[PDB]
Parts: sequence; C-alpha cells; structure tokens
Amino acid sequence: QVAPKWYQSEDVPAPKQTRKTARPQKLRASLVPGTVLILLAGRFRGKRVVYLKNLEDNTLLVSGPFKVNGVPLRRVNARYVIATSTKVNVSGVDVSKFNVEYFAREKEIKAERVADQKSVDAALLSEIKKTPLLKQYLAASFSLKNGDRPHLLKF
Amino acid sequence: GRDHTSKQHVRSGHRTAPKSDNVYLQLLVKLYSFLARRTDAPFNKVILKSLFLSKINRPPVSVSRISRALKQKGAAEKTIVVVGTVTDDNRLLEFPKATIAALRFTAGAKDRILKNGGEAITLDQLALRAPKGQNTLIVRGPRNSREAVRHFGFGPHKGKAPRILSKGRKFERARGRRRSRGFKV
Amino acid sequence: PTRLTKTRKHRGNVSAGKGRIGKHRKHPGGRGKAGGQHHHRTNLDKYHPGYFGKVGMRYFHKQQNHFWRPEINLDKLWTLVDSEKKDEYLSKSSASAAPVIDTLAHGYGKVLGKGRLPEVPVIVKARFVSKLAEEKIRAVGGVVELVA
RNA sequence: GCGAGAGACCGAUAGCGAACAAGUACAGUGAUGGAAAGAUGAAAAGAACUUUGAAAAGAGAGUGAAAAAGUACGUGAAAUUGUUGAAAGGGAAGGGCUUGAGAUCAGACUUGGUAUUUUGCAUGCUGCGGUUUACCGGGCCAG
RNA sequence: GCCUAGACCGAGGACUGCGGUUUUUACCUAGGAUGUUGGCAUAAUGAUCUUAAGUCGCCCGUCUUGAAACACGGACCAAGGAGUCUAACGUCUAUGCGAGUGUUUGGGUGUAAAACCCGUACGCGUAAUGAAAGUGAACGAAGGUGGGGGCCCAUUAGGGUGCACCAUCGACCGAUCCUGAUGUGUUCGGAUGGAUUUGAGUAAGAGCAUAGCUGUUGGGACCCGAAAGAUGGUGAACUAUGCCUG
RNA sequence: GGCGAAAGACUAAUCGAACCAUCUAGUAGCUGGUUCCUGCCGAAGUUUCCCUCAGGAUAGCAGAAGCUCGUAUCAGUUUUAU
RNA sequence: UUGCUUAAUUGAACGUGGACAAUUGAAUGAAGAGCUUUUAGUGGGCCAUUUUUGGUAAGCAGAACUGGCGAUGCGGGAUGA
RNA sequence: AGCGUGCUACUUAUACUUCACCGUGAUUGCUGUUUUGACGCUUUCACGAGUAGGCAGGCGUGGAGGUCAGUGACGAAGCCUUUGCUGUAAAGCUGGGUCGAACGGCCUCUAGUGCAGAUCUUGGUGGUAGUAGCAAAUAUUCAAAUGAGAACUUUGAAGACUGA
Repeated sequence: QVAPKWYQSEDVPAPKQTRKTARPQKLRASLVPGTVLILLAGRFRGKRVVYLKNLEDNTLLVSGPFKVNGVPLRRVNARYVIATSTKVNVSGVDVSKFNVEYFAREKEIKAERVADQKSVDAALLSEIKKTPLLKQYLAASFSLKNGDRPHLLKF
Repeated sequence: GRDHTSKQHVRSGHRTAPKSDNVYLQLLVKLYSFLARRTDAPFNKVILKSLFLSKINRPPVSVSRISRALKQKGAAEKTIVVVGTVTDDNRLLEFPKATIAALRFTAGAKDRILKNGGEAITLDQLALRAPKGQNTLIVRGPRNSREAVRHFGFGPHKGKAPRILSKGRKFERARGRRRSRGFKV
Repeated sequence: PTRLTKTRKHRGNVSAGKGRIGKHRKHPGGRGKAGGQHHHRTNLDKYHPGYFGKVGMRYFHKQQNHFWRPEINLDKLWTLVDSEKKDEYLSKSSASAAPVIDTLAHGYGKVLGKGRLPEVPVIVKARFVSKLAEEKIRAVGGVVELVA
C-alpha cells in the first residue's frame, strides 16, 4: 500500500474573505398591511387571512382573525401567499409589540399570546364589520374550481 | 472544432533534465537551476543546458584547445569552462598557467595543468568564484570529428564514407567507384 | 531484459506491429544478398558503390608480416622518450649529448613528419623515415640513424 | 557406460515417450508405431453392531481433528444439470442511457465539547465507557 | 436610461490587486456564496444489483475500396498456445577510463563454477593513398572572408574576442597528367613549378570497453501448413503372373 | 522395381511410382492465427528499377531522439511591378 | 589585388575606408526558426463536384485539380462508406 | 398535410458561447522560510477524432538479490458470493462461506510472463434427444419347476423349420 508522506499536511486553511454583504429584502407592491391574503401552503392552505406587519425575518405577520377563521397570529412566507386586492384598514391595530423573538421557540398555549390574539381580533373585527360580506368572505376557504385559470384571474 | 495551423501537443524536443541518474550530476543541475532562475546572467542558462547534453554532444576538449583559446587577445586570464572531460595532448610543446573548470579531468590533463602552476576546479567551485560567470570563456569540443558522422548522408556524389566492415582492394572499389568498371558515383 | 522489449507492449494487438496488409512473411525479397543485381540493385548502387567486379592483381600467399610498418609522427616522437627524463633532456640537450630515440624497440617502422618538434637535438633510430620527417629532424640539429 | 556434486531449470496437458507393473497396455504381416495413469488420513483407526432390502445399497451408529476426508478419497473451478427461492416472458434473447419499484450497502450528533447522577476496575478519590432533559456547536436534506 | 419575470452554476479558500464612496488607515456590489429558518439523523440522501417502461443498439474476428452479410472461422468450458536465443553489425542512450582502451586465452588466489589479483601479447584506435612498386599530412598565430552563443569594455546602441557549427576561398599528404635542376652503373634520379582531375585524407586527436531499447543479416527464426526430393530398409497372408504338388 | 490376354491395371481398404524411419521443424513472394490498460502523435496505396504485375529495393508520407539558436527570416495568401 | 581582360590607367571579381537606423524601404499571419540521425507501416485503393479520353451506355475502363471515404463517430437525407 | 413563393415564431448536433472536472503541451514563480519531497510544489493559457504504425507511463504472472526481526494451524494459498471500497482502466484491497500449509508488500533482477478465435491442441460437457432407430434369414404357444423377480433358464406337451 501507498504510505502517507510527511508532506501531506492535515491543517484546515481559513476561508477567504467573503464580499457577500446582505442587503434588505424587497417585497412585492401588492403586499401592503391590511391586504387580505390567501395561504397556499402549510396547515392553513386555502384560508383567507389579514396581513398586519412585515417582520424582520423576511416574513409577514398575519392574523385570521382567529374568531373568524381559526387562524392565529403567526408568520408566513411572502412566496407562499397570494396577495389579493381586497384591503382592510389596519391603522387602528397595534402590531408594534410583535417581533421575531415573539415567535421564538420556547399542547398548552401561552396566555400572553392568547391575550394578544384577542386584543388584535377586537380592532380587526370592528374594522371588518364596516365592509359588507367581508366577514363571510374571510371565513370561507379558497379553492380552484373547474375552469379557473390563475394566469387569467385577478386576485 | 479548430483548424489547426500546427501540430498539437508537441514537445519542445530539447532535453529538460539529464538522462543520467548520477546523483552528483543532479546536484550541479540543482545548483545551476537556481542560478539560471535567480541571477539573469546569460552564462548561467548556457551552463544549465550543457549539463543536460548526452555524451556525444559533450565531446572531449583537449588541453590544446584551451591553449588556443587562452591565446586569444585579452583572454590569457579568463576562466576556462568546459562542460565535459578535459583530456591530455602530448603534441603540445608548452602549456600556460590558467584556471580551468571542468566536469572531469583525465589523469594526464589534470597533471599538466597543475605542473604548470594552473588550477583545475570543478563546476561547483566556479559558482563560488563566478556566480555570474564573470570573465569566463566556454570551450566546446569538435562534434563533427566523430567517426559516426563520416557515414551520415551517404549517397552519390556526396563524398561521405561507406558503411563497410573491411577495407581493401576487394571491398567496394570496382563498379560505381571506378570509371574503368562501368561508371563512377 | 524481455520485460522492456516492445513484444510485451504488442500483446493484445493483432499483428504484433507487422501490419495487416504486409503480413510479416518468411523471406520476401530472398535470403541474404539475393537479387543484388536484379531487384536490390537500387540499394547496392546507392549505398555500396563498387560492390561488383574485380580491381587490381591477386597476391598469392600474402604474408602480412612483410607489410608491418607502424607509423609514428614527429609530434608524438618525444613520447617515446622516458617520461621521467623528458624535462631534463629537453633542457640540457646539445649536439655533444642528445637523447637517443629507438623507434623500432617501441614497435614502429617508419617515422613520418607531421607536427613540429621541440627545438632540441635528437638522435632518431628508425627503419624508415619520410623525406620531410628527416628534414625537420636535421632542422632542430638532430640526425636520423637507419637501423635494421 | 560407471560414480558423484550442483542449478535464477520443469513441477504431473510441464519435465525424458515414461514421477505409476513404460518402451508397458495396445495397433500393424512386417519394418515400425506407441499411450493413459501421482496425492484419504498422523495412524486403516478402511465403518463393529441394529434395522429396511433378494442383493447392491440405504437409515441409524461407530472411527477420526475433520466423513464439508469413505478408497467413485486433499482442495474440488467452469461448461452442464437437479431441487428450492426470486423474477420476467404476444414470431428470439442479450446491451447502453434515464428514472421508477424491490433488495442490498453506506453514512456525523463526530473519538462532539459543557456541569450533572448512578452501574462498573485493581486500587489510596484518581484515567474513563453510563444516563436524561438543559446550553453551545456541528452533520445532512430542503425553504 | 429605468422598471421587471425566470432558469443554471458557486470553482477558489488568511492578506496582497484595480477601482469606487470617501462621511474613513474606513467601507463597498470592487482578483469566484453567503445569511437565515425548518426538518432528519431507527431516517431525508446516495450507490449498486434485479426488473419495468421510453429511446437507441445488426455478430464478433478477418482479408477487403467496401461485411450484419446469401464471404470465411467460431456448439460450449477449462488448461496449454505464437517476434525467442545466438554470431556479427548500424543508430541512439547510460557508465568507466581516455590517446589510449579492453583483468577473466592464461597465471596467482580463494570462504571454490563466485569474489579478489596479475601481465605479455593481441584487437580496435591514434594516417592516408595507390592495382602495385611505393610515397606519406604547418607559408602564416594551423590560414582568409561572412555569420556565430558566451565573455570583456560600453552607456540604447556600439566596439573587442569569438568555442561548436554553417557557407565559402585557399594551404598540406597520396593517386593521375604535365614540367624536367644539380647529377649519372647513360638510364637512372626527380629538385622545382603546375593541372576545369581524384581520395572513405591533414588542417591541436576521440576512441575503447560494458550494458540497454530499436533495426539488420544468417540461423527452425513469430506459430501452424504443401504438391515434392534423397538415404536406408519392410512387404506377393490381398492382388498380378509363372512353376511344383493336390 | 515387379507383374500385366494392356485398364496406367495390380503390387496388404495405399499406386500416373507402395509402405516404414530418417534427412526434416524441408521451402512457401501464398492462407489462417498472433495474448494487458491508458496517454500522445499518426499514414499509404504514389516515383524509379527488377523474368517485375498477389513480391521486393528506392524516394515520398509517419514516429522517436534530439541538436543549434530565440523572431532570425519564413508562408498551399493577397498587392504592386515585370 | 590579379598570371584574367582592355589600345589603355579599360574592365571583371573580391575588398579596404566613409554615409545612409527603426517606415531598413508593400499587405496579412507566424504554438518560433533552422538542422540531423534513425526506424515503422504503406507501395490492391475507391467516391463526389468540375475538366476530360474510349464506348450506345454502364454502379464500365482510363486521366486532371480539389475535397472526402478508407482511418470517422455525431445531427439531417426513413434506410445507405 | 400538393405545387410556386414570402414572412413570423418555434424544434434540436458530440458544432458554437459561459462555467466545472480530467489529461497533454506550453507557461509564471519558488533556497538569508529549503522547511525532512526541486524527478517537487505552484501561476496562467491553449488544446483533446483516429486504422496501419511509433513512442511514453502504468497494471498483472513464474523465479532471483535485499528489506518489512512482514502475514499464517487462534487458519496460509486456492475457490464461491447484489459485503463493499479504491483506480479512467489494466487491477488492488476487503466482509461472509469453504479449506488445511504455506504466503505476501516494497527496492531491484530475470523470463518458457497476460488468449476469444488459429477447420488451434488435450480433456470434459451440451442441444439435437428419450429422438433416429433396435424391421433380411416362415413361428411360436400352454404348463410345471427354479428363482426376490421368468416373453427370453430348465423340463414336458404341442406347433414348426433346416430337408442329406
């Protein structure tokens, strides 16, 4: 067999200096807070939800609202979401306290999270009541019927 | 596809190393590989090439050639460099005093040089007293005086020697070598 | 060594380097020097001119000892002088006392005159000398003594 | 021919034709021609005895380190064949490339580090496997 | 000039560079991928084998302009099976010594076919040329001219010296042809001077020895293959013919 | 050589010259075969001579070893002039 | 310089010395130029365009130039040197 | 979906462009940091068809000199095998099974050294294939015995034939 030689060093060289400085994410124009979204993947696929805040994790903060849909406050990915043209005035909804660590991983649900869900749902519902059939629209699931062509549909 | 104007993957056709496996010859190549690479003197690159040459391309240089080279105008005190064997010549009537650097000296050649107050150094000692080959004079032996060259390019009206085993009146002298026996070529 | 021959490299290739068309055969062209005047004439004429025919007279029972006469030139004549006394001889030699060089006892027949001598008298003993060799020897003050 | 000593020789289709009852068996009127054929085991200890069978044999048993050594004898290849298992199969089969399915194999929770508890050693607690959630960091596959 | 949609790839591995912003001995998109998140580690992933499907795929070797051929060999398997050795050589390479070189026919010695030691001859080389008798290589710094690596002096250039080698003109030796001095066993000698002649020559030696690949010749000569020829013997138990006896 | 009322018949399944052994591994310009891998380069069927025409030698084409040098002066090309 | 040549101091050939430098005297290109040794296989060829001879013609016979096949796969011509 | 003609888009070669990796050739640099590899390391660019043929580097087999104070009866060599791994390959190494006595690596040396073919040699084994076939010579049958077993042996009875 071919024996190893003294000159076959095992030292691991350091990597070169990388010039990949990350630059902030660009969202689509259709993703404006208060816009109603359709979730395309996950457990809640087909659910219509309300977009509240753009988190720093490059994700979107979204509510059902829970009392309407059963979808709680959670993050979603922009690329797994169809942004419709319907909008809800969310100027009266305080989404300031929600950040990345709010969703940090620590069934039994946190009391603070449930209270925040209720507090957000209050203002969200009070605004939703203004537009007729919006509450009925949210609670219904989206699906593709026979003959719907998404390349022709307006959302 | 490419239209090749020349032949592809052609080696240079020059020796890049000695065919020999002499360990001491390889130390001279090591020493003169460094000098040729690191000095930028033309003498160093010439010596490095000569160390690669085969035996017939390093003919012996007689002690008479060195005598004739030392007799050039202003060359009486130059360091004679011979990449090969320096041999004796009994035909010389006198030999001057000079420093000769050579791969090998015969017993006779070394004797005469020292007997006349000269110095016989090797090529490694040369790199000490002349790392750039200052004040040197490279001498080469006669290549076409070899016996095998007598028969090269033999043909009609060429004047080269036939490849023959025996020499005499009965050995390729009649027809084609004599106009009384047909023709002469 | 058989292992460095090309026979070991030709293994696996059909013709062993002899070609498929030519088909290495027993003796195409004949044996030895066959056809030297018929179908090998183009080779003998080109490379061995003078091969065919007779030149000169025969010599029945040629004894090569008669023609023994090795040559020595004048540029090599001082090598026959004893090595240890060469330098002493080259300095003190005169017409009253010059070194004697017996070329015959060293195995030479004729002294030829190529080269130049040291400007030193010598007494050369030879069976034969050339005209120019003896002129050069007397020119340095020497002489040639013919022996048998 | 007689008697010795050797080898970078051959190793049972080789080396003499002949490692063996080989110039033998055998062929040809004859002159002549001319093979094949080595190896159980350390030792026959070569299978006593019972049973089925007309017997050969078989099944038990026994000897043996081994019967996957039984004289049809060391090992026991391939062609070819049997049984079992798997699989495919409309006038061949076989191959390459690509993926699927089934089978097989491989691999980082690394010789992972951090405090931890008990199990275990000759020993006067010390090298160190053991355990589970913590913390840090890693591997691989993806967004 | 600006906006915008998608696909493939991420080689390299401290720094060094060119630029840009300079708010700066700082930072950057500027000499090649990083950041973050999830899952898995009884598996996601990869490979191989068998098989299905899609697509392509004629049976190899051979001679041949041309083979899948309705050209030839090949049922299958194992084992054996074909450029070898030698004498003498050419080129090239390696090694030793080098105007020399080669111990090994032989002797001495021995730890006995070894190893070690010795030397005369001899071979090849160092001189050629002529059929031969024979003769036998410096006018010169071993010549001149044009190049010529390298070295020296310069300071781009340039100058000097210029080995090998190339082209060329000469000189020297031998042969052939011519000329024909002093002389003489009066027919010998051959100085000197020449010639669109010639040599495998000189012109500061390069060889010898061993080994190796390759090529050559002779050998069985890469392996197998005739129809033939010769030498010495064996057969008329078949058959042909004659005879003897049935 | 024999023998032949003759067919080139027969002479031990052998006859337009038996069989046996040897010379002998006879010679073959002709047929068949010629055994591992990868890398790099890579042809010719043309010239002249040969009782040469299924073969050789020769030149050409190819490889290998290189050697002297380092852009010198070279080219399956154009232009100009002739 | 010469022994050649001219009536000759004329020439012819080879030179000494002096001047003319990067447009040193067209373009384009140059995996560089030159030189040598040694040896293999080959010496049955065939096809296409164009020119062309014999022949009624031929997948016929014989030439010229080039390119191919042989020695070569791959995409197209269904198939095909 | 023919013929003549025009246009637009589209399809896809081992071709071209960019990138990766392999090799070859050239090329940059490397000893006062050459440092236990300079026959090495390293930078860059271009290139890669191939019979006959040439050359180079390697793989494998029998034996030889040296070395591994190498492996091995606690199992060498051999053989079988979706146990795999390594190499472009020649091949090498390994898991399991079988087996029973020697064998390998590395540096060199050496050769009777590598097979698919030669109507190859010797040996063995198939398909064909339970197939062709076992059909001339008139002709057999019953019983008993023997025997494990009787178309086929023996004996008896019969029927036949050879027909001097």
